[PDB]
Amino acid sequence: NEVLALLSRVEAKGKGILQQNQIIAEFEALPEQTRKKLEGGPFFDLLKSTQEAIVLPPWVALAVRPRPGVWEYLRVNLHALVVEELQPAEFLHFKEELVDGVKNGNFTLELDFEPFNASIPRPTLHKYIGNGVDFLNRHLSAKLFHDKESLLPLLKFLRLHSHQGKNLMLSEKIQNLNTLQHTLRKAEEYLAELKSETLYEEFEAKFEEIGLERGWGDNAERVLDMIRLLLDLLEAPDPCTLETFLGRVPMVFNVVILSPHGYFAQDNVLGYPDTGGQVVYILDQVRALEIEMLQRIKQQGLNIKPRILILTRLLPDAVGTTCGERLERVYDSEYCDILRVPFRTEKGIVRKWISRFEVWPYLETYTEDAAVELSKELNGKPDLIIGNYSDGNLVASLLAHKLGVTQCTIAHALEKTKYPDSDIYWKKLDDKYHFSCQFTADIFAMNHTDFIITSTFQEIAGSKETVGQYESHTAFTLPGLYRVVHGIDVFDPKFNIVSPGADMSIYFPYTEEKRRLTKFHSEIEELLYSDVENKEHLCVLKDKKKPILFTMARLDRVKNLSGLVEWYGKNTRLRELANLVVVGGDRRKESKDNEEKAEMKKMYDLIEEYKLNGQFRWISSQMDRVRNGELYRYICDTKGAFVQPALYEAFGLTVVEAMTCGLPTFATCKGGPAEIIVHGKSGFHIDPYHGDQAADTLADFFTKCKEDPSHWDEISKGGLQRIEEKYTWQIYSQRLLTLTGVYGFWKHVSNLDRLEARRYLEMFYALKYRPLAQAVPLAQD
Amino acid sequence: NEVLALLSRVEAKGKGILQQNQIIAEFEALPEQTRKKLEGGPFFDLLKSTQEAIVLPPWVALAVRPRPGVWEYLRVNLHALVVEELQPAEFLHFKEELVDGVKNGNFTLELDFEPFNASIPRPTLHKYIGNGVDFLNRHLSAKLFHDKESLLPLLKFLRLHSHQGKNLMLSEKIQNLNTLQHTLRKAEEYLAELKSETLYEEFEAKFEEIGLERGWGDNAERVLDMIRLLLDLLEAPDPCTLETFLGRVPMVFNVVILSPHGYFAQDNVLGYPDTGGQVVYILDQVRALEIEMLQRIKQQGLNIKPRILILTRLLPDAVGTTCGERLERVYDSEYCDILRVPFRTEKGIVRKWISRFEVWPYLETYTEDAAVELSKELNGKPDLIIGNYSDGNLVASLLAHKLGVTQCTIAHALEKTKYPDSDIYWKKLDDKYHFSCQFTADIFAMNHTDFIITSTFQEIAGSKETVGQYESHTAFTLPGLYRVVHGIDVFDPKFNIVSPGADMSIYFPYTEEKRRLTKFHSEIEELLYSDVENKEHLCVLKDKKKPILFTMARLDRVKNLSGLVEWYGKNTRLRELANLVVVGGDRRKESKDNEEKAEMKKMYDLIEEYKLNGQFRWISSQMDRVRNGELYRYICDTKGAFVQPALYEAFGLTVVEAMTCGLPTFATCKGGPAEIIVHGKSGFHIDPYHGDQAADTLADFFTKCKEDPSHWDEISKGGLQRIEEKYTWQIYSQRLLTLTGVYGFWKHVSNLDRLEARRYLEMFYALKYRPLAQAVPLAQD
Ligand SMILES: O=c1ccn([C@@H]2O[C@H](COP(=O)(O)OP(=O)(O)O)[C@@H](O)[C@H]2O)c(=O)[nH]1
Ligand SMILES: O=c1ccn([C@@H]2O[C@H](COP(=O)(O)OP(=O)(O)O)[C@@H](O)[C@H]2O)c(=O)[nH]1
Ligand SMILES: OC[C@H]1O[C@](O)(CO)[C@@H](O)[C@@H]1O
Ligand SMILES: OC[C@H]1O[C@](O)(CO)[C@@H](O)[C@@H]1O
Ligand SMILES: [K+]
Ligand SMILES: [K+]
Repeated sequence: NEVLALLSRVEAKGKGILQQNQIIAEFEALPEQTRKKLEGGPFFDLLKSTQEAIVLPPWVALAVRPRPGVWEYLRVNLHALVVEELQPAEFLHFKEELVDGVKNGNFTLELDFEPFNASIPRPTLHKYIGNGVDFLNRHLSAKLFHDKESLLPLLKFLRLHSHQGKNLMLSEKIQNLNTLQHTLRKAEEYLAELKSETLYEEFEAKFEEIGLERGWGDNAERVLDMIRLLLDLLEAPDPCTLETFLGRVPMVFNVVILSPHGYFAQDNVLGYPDTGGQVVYILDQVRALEIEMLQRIKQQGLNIKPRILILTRLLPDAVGTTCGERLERVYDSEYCDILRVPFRTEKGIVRKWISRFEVWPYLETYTEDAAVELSKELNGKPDLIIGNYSDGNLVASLLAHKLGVTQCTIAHALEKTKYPDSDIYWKKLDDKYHFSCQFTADIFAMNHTDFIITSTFQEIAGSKETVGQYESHTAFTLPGLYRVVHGIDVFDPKFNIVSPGADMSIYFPYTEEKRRLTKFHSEIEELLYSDVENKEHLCVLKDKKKPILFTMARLDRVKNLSGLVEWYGKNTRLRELANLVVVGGDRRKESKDNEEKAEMKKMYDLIEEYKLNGQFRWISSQMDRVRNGELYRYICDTKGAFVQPALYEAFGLTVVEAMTCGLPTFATCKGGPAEIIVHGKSGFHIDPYHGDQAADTLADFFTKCKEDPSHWDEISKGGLQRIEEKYTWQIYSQRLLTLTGVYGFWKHVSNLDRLEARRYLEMFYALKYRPLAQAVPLAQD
Repeated sequence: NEVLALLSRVEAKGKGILQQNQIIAEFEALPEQTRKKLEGGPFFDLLKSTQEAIVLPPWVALAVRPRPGVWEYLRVNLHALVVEELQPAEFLHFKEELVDGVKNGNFTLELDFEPFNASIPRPTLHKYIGNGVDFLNRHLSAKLFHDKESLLPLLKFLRLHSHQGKNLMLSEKIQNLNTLQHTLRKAEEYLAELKSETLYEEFEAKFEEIGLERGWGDNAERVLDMIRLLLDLLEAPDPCTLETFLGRVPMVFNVVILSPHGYFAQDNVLGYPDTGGQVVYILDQVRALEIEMLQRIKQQGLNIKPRILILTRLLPDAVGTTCGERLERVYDSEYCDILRVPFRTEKGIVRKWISRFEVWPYLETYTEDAAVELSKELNGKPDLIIGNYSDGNLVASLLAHKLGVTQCTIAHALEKTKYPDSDIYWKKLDDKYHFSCQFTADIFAMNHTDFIITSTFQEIAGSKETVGQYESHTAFTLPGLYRVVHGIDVFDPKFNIVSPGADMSIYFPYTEEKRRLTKFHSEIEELLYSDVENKEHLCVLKDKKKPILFTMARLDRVKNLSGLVEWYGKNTRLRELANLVVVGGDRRKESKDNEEKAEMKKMYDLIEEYKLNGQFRWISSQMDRVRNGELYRYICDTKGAFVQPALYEAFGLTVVEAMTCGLPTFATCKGGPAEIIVHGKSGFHIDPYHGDQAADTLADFFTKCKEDPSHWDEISKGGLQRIEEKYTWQIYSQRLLTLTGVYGFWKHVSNLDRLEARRYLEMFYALKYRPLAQAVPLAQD
């Protein structure tokens, strides 16, 4: 095909010196090409997998991705027959040259985390992505099988295990596998005799004699299965046994959760800058976590009272909010509190809200302050530390290091994918977004943590056609700063997919009448349909009978609300069928946020340009989740739909909330919602990059729904069952806890290999992050 | 006996907050202590081995050193019986409180190389320090024994191995151990029948066909020993065989040696600032090396022409010298050239000489520039790269990385031992000396290199009583910068002692009349005994018939010549017995160097203070080694002595020079000269810290020599033998080449494990050295 293949690069040439993405790629090349396309041979086809290609003079470089998590880079001659296979670094060189004009100084930093991971083998099966604990178990199960030097670690573990000055599992009486083996067998013979429901307290005395401390279970039956479980790990370890035992051992009692940025609170917040899905997730998480812990604790026959602290910034000048108080009990829980610590410098505490992009210079000092405070509140040290987002993961990493605690991170979003080419173009973005800091923190926490939780597969490995969020951090470069050769690997056994949900008593199907909160209908109707225009709501709905196209979200550039508004403004077919109600931004107060401010000015203009008055209602931030639920269900009444038009959406809780209430959802294909929604079944995908087709798809739906109302009900059911299956909080907590067990034990076995990695990070943090963070200007009060 | 320990303890407090070296440690407390000492026993015996004590009001910190390379740190209450065991970091914590007032920032950097060096096991025996290649051999020999995965590296090594386009050893025809085991078997059988003296050209045809390329030997006898060796490695590897095979394989053809600082030349230099032994060491070295390479290349049946390039700086404005010319042929060699590259910045070439303490900002660009130039001179890339000193090892590490070459380093001195407490006190020393740059380069190069060469065992592990030059780098801290927890380990298998010598054509026994160069006797006599005072010589020797107490060196603080002069001045008994002749500094010109200037003023005042005219002759730098040779022998004629009063001397070539000419020698006891000399047998040690005692020691020797002139001869003959035994250039080259063979191969077996350390080291150059090096103010023409 030397004729045909020439013809492609040919088209590529004129395109000039620039970034070739996939769409921006052959979508130009192939579809602008004649019947000569005829490419169903290898060249077009296998290289339909080109993720991006670097356009320069006689060479063009391109990154290819046959399968998720598998990359190969190539350099093909602009005019020539030659293709030479590039190394990751060589490829990244191109990107550097394209911006600065030259590559990075030869001796300028190159991060390679590859050699530091080598402890466990790396699974190559797509199946094991986001499944690592499964993999880790098979590795431990196999390494444990008849190996002395291997088993000791497990015995040392149970012997050292204690909480608040009480011994658990094995006592000091057991010095070796022989006594342990002998004692367990000795215990088993005894217990197999007793009535199943016999309380531990009965056989406690004897158990203390032979070296068994509390926590095996609350009764004979339970203690029995457990002793039988461990005896088995000593004898013939299998992965399922190993997990079950480790997950059962009472461990997690105290938990520390990190969420520094935003206005973190239970009221009067949601919709403010940086306040949103993260805050929601965390409050649901702790409540779900606390129920599971009280249980595991009670089943294991212990009386410890758990504690969960959520750490965040104390903001003294936020008014209307509880953000200025140090300690706050979380709704519907006994043991979960929000702990607030202030940011400070040499000159004293900093009062004013700071954007999440600007917090960096404060975090290290924050970390120390937090350690002191959370130490005051906890009886015992943290049994698990979970970081959230970047600041959260950064701080949680420093703390876990400092307190030697099992650490888990949860990204909630990765900015590198929200802001396209923000890595290569970072320099000009930097005075505003400080991405050099963020990406640094992101890499550091990502490799520092023990395990990683994600809400979907796509967060990790993306899909067959497109690349996942974490995966996009495998190899990248920030020209002038440093180059990341292997930053992360999609196959890492630390990745674990644990899907969240929507609080089921906030969000239920709109069709359950007795449950509908009808006291909210008066206000909901003023909200939507009233003729008043003010800071709460702008414009007016001229027609109250139409279905409502609805969206609710934080207002910023990536949420792309102004985009939706344009698509709708322009589409008369859609405008005639539905009213557009957009909730975003708080216009009650002058916005302090750059993007929100910008985004708001667009909304105003679009109102004027498309003469949107009468079909459009623009609603400020809706902060009560409880009424929020009813809002969703109310839209169902009108037979409307939810739309999520983000340019990228990391997960999309609102998409999960809508589906739970029975509201048919059209959500962006870029990011998490691609995995949540099964197209034509659980909802529909739209592409924010083709807005007019999104608008038309919506129109198609309402049109079909008009002629056949069963169509609406179909998707509503599809959505409801799709949540029932994938997204709920019941499985979450347990999975999370089991993980703490397996990854905690793993710490001790894998201990000494992570020493090298522990220094690389320590040094990366110190020599790279700190100086960058310090560079970021301080806020002035 | 807590009444006693508390005695010495409170004895120590009176000193206050500060450092105490063993000098002071047992000096002040203990025998300067009241006879209540009566110690012996425990707590004296072992803790007389205390190396340093950090004194903070409630506590004292103790670095304890039972055996070379073995360290224990202890905190003990200034008042109390309490003695706790500090881990190294904890002890480093102390020193930091002593200076900054607080310990280093919690998240401030700890350099730890230990976890990276875990690749090979650690020898614990005193006998392997500086013997590392011996240990590596037995390790490789075992790992190699019936290991397919182990043997393959060797086959690959031999297969890929080539030079200048020509294939060596194995050809591509041998892909596996069986084929090779088979080919070698045919080969031995064939050659076995042949006449030993048969040339390789005869069987060259036969060999090529079975896959055997050149380099096994010049004739059949040599080739047969060689093929047998390999057969034996594949069958039953032993260390001695391994060493012999690897040492013998032709490898080193192009050698590159880095020495950027100083005025490096063959004439009109020695004695200038920064120009000294390192220049002598190298010139002597390369000449020996070339001779050996020529030999080896021939024995293996090769026609390759070697090249040895000494990279150093090109100095356009040094007049009276050749420093301004790019390429210079080394005296009395066919293949060794000095290659000069200029320092430069954006503004163009930097003309002026820069002190070795200031070259840091220019080193990276130098590396880039050098790579190009040497690549223009060398035919084929460098086979071995040898760094010298700090700038030299720094640059040589960058090149080695860049071009993929076996690297060796030679320190020639380590500033941290020469400038005591410069690590802990660095910040105040930095504007002047920039030790925050140099200590960084040292740590880096020292861990980056493949193998390290030293001139003595003291350079590495010191003695029973005192710490070594490298060993002092194991644990230290630069408060406010970083903290090296494990920075080096004297048992590290990379250490190899290979002792240098004096050019035997330049320096020989003064008793060989035939050889004495008499045509210099006129100059020498004007130089010593002349009536004239000028830039060339100061004061006057009133009596030409006395013995001369001679010394020669660069003029700087540590060389401590102003002290020798003072000791001499105070001592009337010594002044009567001998004339003091000191060579140092060049007064022909205004002086650019700080210490040299400082040191000259001291010299002047001293001459006036002690009325040194008539006893003392202060001569300027003597830059022609050949006449220097005679001058030594002339001092022998007067029946005098050589004295080396350094506060610290890393090695001391002039000591070896003096001894070799048969001039009895008194050398400092702090440094290499401690090992070079056997007190009373090959010369005498003097303590630069007690000079009044040193002057008296000299007085004694000169007195004894009057009553019994044969005393002199005894030491002279003594020193001579000591040299013919321990220090000469014959074995040096042979050993260097063998180490290059083994470590070269060793790097392929160990390549994978070193990968982490590779990255950690890269990150350190990039985020620590680079920034520091840029902070150094540029030379401005
Ligand atoms: O004015 C608002 C804006 C957002 N939310 C809630 O904030 C979350 C938005 O999270 P999502 O994951 O959808 O987007 P994110 O904020 O995480 O980027 C959802 O629970 C919304 O219901 C809200 O209650 N009121
Ligand atoms: O005025 C001088 C001073 C020194 N040297 C030579 O320089 C070297 C000094 O080497 P050494 O190791 O003793 O001291 P270094 O300068 O290396 O620290 C010796 O060869 C000396 O003979 C010299 O030729 N003329
Ligand atoms: O990136 C999305 C943003 O919204 C949040 O979910 C906060 O509610 C955070 O993850 C981040 O500030
Ligand atoms: O500290 C020793 C100094 O003298 C030299 O030997 C002469 O080049 C170098 O090693 C260094 O400048
Ligand atoms: K226990
Ligand atoms: K070869």
